[PDB]
Amino acid sequence: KQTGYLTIGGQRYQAEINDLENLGEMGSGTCGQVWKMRFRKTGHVIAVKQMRRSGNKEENKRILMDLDVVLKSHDCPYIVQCFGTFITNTDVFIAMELMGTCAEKLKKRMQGPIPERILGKMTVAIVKALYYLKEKHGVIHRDVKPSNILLDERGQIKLCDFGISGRLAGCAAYMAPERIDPPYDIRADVWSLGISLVELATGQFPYKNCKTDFEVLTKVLQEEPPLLPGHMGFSGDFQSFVKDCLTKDHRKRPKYNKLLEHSFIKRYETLEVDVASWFKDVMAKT
Ligand SMILES: *CCC(=O)N1CCC[C@@H](n2nc(-c3cnc4[nH]ccc4c3)c3c(N)ncnc32)C1
Repeated sequence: KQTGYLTIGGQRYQAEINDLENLGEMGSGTCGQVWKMRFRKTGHVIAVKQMRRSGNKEENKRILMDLDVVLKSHDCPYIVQCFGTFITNTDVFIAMELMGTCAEKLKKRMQGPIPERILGKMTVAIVKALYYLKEKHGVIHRDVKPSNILLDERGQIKLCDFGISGRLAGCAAYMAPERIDPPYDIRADVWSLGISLVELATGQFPYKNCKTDFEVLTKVLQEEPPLLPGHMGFSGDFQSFVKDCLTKDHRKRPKYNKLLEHSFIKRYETLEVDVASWFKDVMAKT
């Protein structure tokens, strides 16, 4: 409702675009251009997305859509938080908390499987964020995948990027069977979450031998659901949870309310996992 303000933590600072120094771009254009910037008044370093008024019409619709969800989700601790906005005659700047890395780049830096104790805390955060979006807003994400799961140096794990979210098409590799072949898609992000967990738990994407998008959709419908390997020491609860996410018939796929009662969730809802120190170790490679 208000622009021209930054609220780092619990402190409000009147701010304009010229009060921030550009520390370079964070390379990708998933939604729009994202800059890493420094608040010269306090020294904090933040992420700012620049939306030009002359930019692509389709791209700007998604950037505003994503901002609409983020502003409404201010009270969800598993969703990324907007720090403020600046509106000029030619651009809109969206300030946001600076996270460390996404789960995709973490897998690339690790060059191998990601431990179960990290994926447990990630599962709890992603399930509760989706559950929050359905219940408090009737919004489904429609694009759950490791590149939209962010982690930071303090160990926080948060969902981001709601540019194609719906209020009741994503990447073909993570699309649920019913999204590919509709009979609805209320339980479709659950399938994407299970595909993402199998990928991070093994370091290998389950459909990695496909050369076109359509071939991936064919293997999703024709093959059995990709299982969690049984000789990597994974606990019975981790295997049981992924099997439930990856039910092929969406009618039999469990609900968010039922998934939040799984023994895999109850375990990591209360366990003390030092994901902050495990993060600093991965970031200190290569
Ligand atoms: C694998 C993750 C990745 O490479 N990303 C693409 C480049 C930018 C990375 N990133 N994006 C944001 C972000 C998300 N949503 C927004 N709405 C308004 C402003 C933003 C910014 C990031 C933040 N906040 N911190 C760290 N990295 C970020 C994702």
